[PDB]
Amino acid sequence: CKKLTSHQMLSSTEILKWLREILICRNKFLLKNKQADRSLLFYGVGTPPICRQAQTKLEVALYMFLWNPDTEAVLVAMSCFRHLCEEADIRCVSVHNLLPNYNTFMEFASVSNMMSTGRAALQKRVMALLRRIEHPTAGNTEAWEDTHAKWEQATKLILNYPLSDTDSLQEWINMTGFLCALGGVCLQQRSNSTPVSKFMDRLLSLMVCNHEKVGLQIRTNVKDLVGLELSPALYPMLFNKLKNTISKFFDSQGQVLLTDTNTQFVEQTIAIMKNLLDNHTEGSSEHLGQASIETMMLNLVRYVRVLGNMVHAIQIKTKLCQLVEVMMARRDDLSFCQEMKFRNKMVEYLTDWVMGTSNQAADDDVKCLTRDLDQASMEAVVSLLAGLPLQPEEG
Repeated sequence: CKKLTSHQMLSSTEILKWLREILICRNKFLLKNKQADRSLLFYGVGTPPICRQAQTKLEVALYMFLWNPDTEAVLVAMSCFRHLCEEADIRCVSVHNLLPNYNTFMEFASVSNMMSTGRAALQKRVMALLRRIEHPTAGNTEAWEDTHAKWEQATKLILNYPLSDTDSLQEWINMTGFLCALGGVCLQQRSNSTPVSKFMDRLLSLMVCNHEKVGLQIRTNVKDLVGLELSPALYPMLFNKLKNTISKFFDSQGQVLLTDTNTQFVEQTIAIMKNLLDNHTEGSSEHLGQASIETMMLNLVRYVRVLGNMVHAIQIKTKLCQLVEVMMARRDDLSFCQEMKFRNKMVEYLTDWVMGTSNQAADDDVKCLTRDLDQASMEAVVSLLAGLPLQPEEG
């Protein structure tokens, strides 16, 4: 396990296969002993017992394997998960008393049996299974932080160095999704026990990365991972961080600090929020209804006010209108302290958006973009006003 986590196994596929064989033989001998003598039990089942530490190294290395940028290793790791579940069952009546997340490991076997049409589908299935991992066992906690350390170190290498690293970029993209989907266990443990906070803090810096080495691909991958891959339990932290990130663009009087980086962050945040709300994650409702999207949406609207009339500004306004419609479609999922004033505010702010340059434009492209923006704004306004009583602010 130390050799494998060291990540110098040039023949890691065969090593994993033989490790599967060794685990199978270990479980077979354990079953033979248990049939011979029920109680092994006092040598690893209750310095801590050496068998417990060995199993911890086993699960840490197995969690590393799912992140390995290869393709055949995922099946090896899932078979090893199935064998670990089998040996946990043999040693034992609830099997969750030893491995609380045994359901996810059992689902790993069904995931492994089904044919994968490339690494991308297998990678997505691994992210989904990690999202399904609820109980924060010690193996996940050790593996997640250790994998994060490798991810953090490889993060600097791509950026700091000013090619052949396409494989490294793919591995880092896999690491991002791995940490996003498996990050829920660490945060849940920290709630009843932070490095989890620094994960998004580095992530927050990611969307505005401008590096000479294919920064556009990095931004696209980061946005896609943050949107689709992120676990539901990490939602409140994402909302809290994004609110304060957006709140730094306005002065004390409320003057917007208009900057290219600020606009890029705003348009990344809009795209990511649209992707997040559009996707119906399993159990996301019970977690999205804790933080509020009120202040951040309001600030984004205030910033988009001064976006101007350029093509980029029109596209940003259309995307924001689509986001407003999508968010309004899920009022039940979200929790609002004061929905009435919120909806009135956006209705009053969006009323100005419609019919902006429907006559003063001199080009069809300007006219087409204006018509698209007007249609999107009208759709958003119609969505807002369904059931919206009118109550003007203090007059």
